[PDB]
Amino acid sequence: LLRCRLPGGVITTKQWQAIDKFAGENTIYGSIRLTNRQTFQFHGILKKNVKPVHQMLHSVGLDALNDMNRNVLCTSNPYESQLHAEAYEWAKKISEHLLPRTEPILGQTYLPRKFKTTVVIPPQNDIDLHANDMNFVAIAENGKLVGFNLLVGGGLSIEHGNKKTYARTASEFGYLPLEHTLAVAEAVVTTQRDWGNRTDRKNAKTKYTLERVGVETFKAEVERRAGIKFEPIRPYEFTGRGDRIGWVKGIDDNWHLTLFIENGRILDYPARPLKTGLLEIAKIHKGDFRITANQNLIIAGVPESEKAKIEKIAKESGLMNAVTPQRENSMACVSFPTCPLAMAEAERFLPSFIDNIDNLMAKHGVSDEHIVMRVTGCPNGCGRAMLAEVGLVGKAPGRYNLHLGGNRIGTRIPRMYKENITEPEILASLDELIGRWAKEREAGEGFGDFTVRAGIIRPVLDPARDLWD
Ligand code: SRM
Ligand code: SF4
Ligand code: NA
Repeated sequence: LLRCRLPGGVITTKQWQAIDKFAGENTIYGSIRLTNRQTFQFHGILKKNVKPVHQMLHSVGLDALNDMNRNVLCTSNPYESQLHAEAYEWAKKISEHLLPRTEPILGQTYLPRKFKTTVVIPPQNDIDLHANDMNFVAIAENGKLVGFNLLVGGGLSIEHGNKKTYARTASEFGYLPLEHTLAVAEAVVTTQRDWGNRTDRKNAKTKYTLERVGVETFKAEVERRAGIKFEPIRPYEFTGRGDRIGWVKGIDDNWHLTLFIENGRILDYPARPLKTGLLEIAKIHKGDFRITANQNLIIAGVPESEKAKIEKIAKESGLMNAVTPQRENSMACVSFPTCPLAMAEAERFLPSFIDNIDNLMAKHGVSDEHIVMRVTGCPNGCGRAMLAEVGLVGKAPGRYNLHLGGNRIGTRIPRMYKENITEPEILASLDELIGRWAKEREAGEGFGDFTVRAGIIRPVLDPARDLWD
């Protein structure tokens, strides 16, 4: 397995052509796997190719640079298209500022655990901020960014039956002018580095450090170290976490074509040459591609005149095959056969599972609707099921824990509803549950909120204390 450092998921067509080639020739699987952290992975690199892979990444200006700072995410397709550039420039700066000097920031012993950061452009939460340690929520005025609201402490990983572990959402620290960004970023990393419990790795994460010392205590140290005082949180709202599948207008005569790629797995399948179609678009595309946090790919900045050009290839290659709004809002992790920590299938199970969910949605007359549904192959939480309305957490081969209760924007953790059950048992529950939502839901009420309001599942109000029954 090889993964790239790709801030904000922006990758050029030239770099793309380089990855399509290597993946095709130098890997067992021969596929490109877009991750939900806006980057790519190769699966099955032969040890002889471990050298040419780094060279290949480098020749195109890429790198794979662990208990370090992971890919810094950034909202991929904002409604106010102009805001992307400075947000993306900031995600890129934070990423570079947090890189190891090989360690004034990381420390010699580095970090207790992996540190995850994001730049969010409301009203979109496609990057799923509550799954991350440090979050920069962009505040704009007159089309220019002016500062960031800082949310710290997100994390989703749990351990089966271990009430000492839990998923936690990020806490609000305050508003910081744009100039204090790197200082604040640096301060959060260092206090976590110092305060973070290093002995027990399962308790090293920031979400744990925050619960032990307290948000306000953590906050004061961040202000002390940063040389600033946080200002009050400035109003921000989210409306969803999905991608804008299809064409959307960008700035000027620019357009963006977000392609839905199931499981982010790019490979040529019989009659659906996804991998070649993307190579073909890469060769004629004026611009970049953007890897979304929903494992999809955006063909960004297509001049209005080139729309038909690109659409012809995407269409012919099966890259624009129509899916239901449900499939578009469902996610799973890689899991088998490559993940060594896998307990239950995820990526290889999602497709057929969703076929089943689509039938249920149809059967209840809600086929134009969607439920944020995610399947994670083990509790480490890579598929982000702990921020979904319906989350399936793998417990053993063919058995998952069923969580319900999250919401569409992902600001609530789903409590466990049923435990260690199989697919036919999972579907029987959802058949009934969807049946009720379809008939009892209020105007525009999501499935998650319904289960909570209808007394179907108690909400998780304070993860550290009431996540576990
Ligand atoms: C590809 C991806 C899932 C996907 O289908 O997209 C992935 C895949 C794996 N993750 Fe992850 N993680 C991915 C996002 C995350 C997320 C979600 C997120 O960040 O948005 C989480 C949950 C949030 C969180 O971090 O709390 C996540 C929590 C973990 C953990 C639990 C860590 C912890 O703090 O307890 C592990 C295992 C570990 O680190 O000990 C892990 C471990 C793994 C490894 C690398 C397995 C391993 O340790 O050997 C998996 C690779 C399997 C494979 O063959 O691909 N992965 N993983 C994501 C790649 C991210 C990236 O490109 O940087
Ligand atoms: S959630 Fe578990 S099975 Fe799935 S990719 Fe992460 S470590 Fe592997
Ligand atoms: Na996808």
